[PDB]
Amino acid sequence: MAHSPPGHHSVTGRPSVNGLALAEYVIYRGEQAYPEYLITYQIMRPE
Amino acid sequence: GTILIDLSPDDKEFQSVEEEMQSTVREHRDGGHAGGIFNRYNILKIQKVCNKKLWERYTHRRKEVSEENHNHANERMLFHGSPFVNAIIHKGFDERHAYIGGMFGAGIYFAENSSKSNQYVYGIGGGTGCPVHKDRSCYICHRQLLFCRVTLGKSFLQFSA
Ligand SMILES: O=c1cc(-c2ccccc2)oc2ccc(F)cc12
Ligand SMILES: [Zn+2]
Repeated sequence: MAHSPPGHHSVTGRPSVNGLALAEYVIYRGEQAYPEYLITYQIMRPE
Repeated sequence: GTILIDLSPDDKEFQSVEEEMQSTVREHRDGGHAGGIFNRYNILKIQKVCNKKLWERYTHRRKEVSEENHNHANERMLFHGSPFVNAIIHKGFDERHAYIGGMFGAGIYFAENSSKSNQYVYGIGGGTGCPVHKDRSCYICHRQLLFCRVTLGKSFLQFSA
């Protein structure tokens, strides 16, 4: 796994073209996330 | 050591988690190629993931980050979709859950948009879709996402397309 840029603990990907996109994030240490909820679902076919 | 507790749909905690799921669906630039065509989900179940060891491992690292960033963990709740969700909930996140080819290098990626994480549930780019029908837009098969507590600390800001 790579490393955080020096002096940082994560990377934020800020959307710069798709005005409706929200942010995406990367961590480089597994201990920096806890899988708190398991959500089971189906996508729904639009009408 | 992991146990799954089911939340009742009547519980405010089920309801706030469902709302985050539903309200952060968006349209994607692939017109639904990777994750399918949908505006909303049918939530079938929401379970709380409980594991003392993985939790303590998370809070230990959280305190370290916090102490290197003026007592600010910069903690978020973010989605994660992965073929490896069963390994994750039992064994924790590790380098086997990393996206080697991701835009910001080899790490573990999370999304504010549930629909973005949905694109990775059957693999990178949606893989070959659901196991049963080979359909990236399957409306039948059950999918799973994780809603995760994530420590960002000082985050390097990448402006990007
Ligand atoms: O939830 C995600 C899972 C994954 C993922 C990638 C490779 C293997 C397993 C999961 O990639 C993402 C990329 C961007 C993003 F915003 C979210 C994700
Ligand atoms: Zn299917």
